[PDB]
Amino acid sequence: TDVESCINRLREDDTDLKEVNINNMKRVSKERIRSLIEAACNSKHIEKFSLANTAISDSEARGLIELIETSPSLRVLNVESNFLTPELLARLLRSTLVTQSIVEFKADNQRQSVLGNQVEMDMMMAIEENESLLRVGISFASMEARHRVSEALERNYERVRLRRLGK
Repeated sequence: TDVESCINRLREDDTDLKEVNINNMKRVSKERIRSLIEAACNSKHIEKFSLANTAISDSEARGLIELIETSPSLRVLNVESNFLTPELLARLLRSTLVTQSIVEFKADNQRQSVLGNQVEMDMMMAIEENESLLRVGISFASMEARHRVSEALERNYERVRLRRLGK
C-alpha cells in the first residue's frame, strides 16, 4: 500500500478510495500513521480501514476517536494485534455510537489481552446500544458481557436481514 498516496487522496476526499489497508506495515513512521488517520477524517467515502499488526500504541491510535465519531461511511475498522490498551479500546467502541456507520470492529490479540471488569462493562453497554455492529472482535471474560454482546449482535443481524427482505 502507498501510505503517502492514501494520505493525499483521503485529505482530498477521494470518491474512489474506499479501502485503506496497511496491515503488517510496521516500517511506517508513527507520524505518518498519525497523519493517515487524520487524513481519513476528511473522507466521506472510506469504507474499510485496517491497521492490523502495525505495532501501533495508544499514542498513534488516539486519532481514531475523531475518525470514528466523524465518519458516516466507515464500515470496517481493524486494529487487532497491536499495543492498544483496554481503556482506549473501550473509548473507540463507545465512539461508534455517534454515527454508527461501523458494522465490523476488530481489535483482538493486543499485547495487553486482559480488559478488566470496568472495560468489559463499558463495552457491553456501548455495544448493546449500537444498532449497526454485526461483528466485534473482542474476547470477553465476563459471562454477562459475552451474553449481552452476542444478543445485541444477533439482534442487529436480524435488523439487517429484515430490512433486506423489505421488513
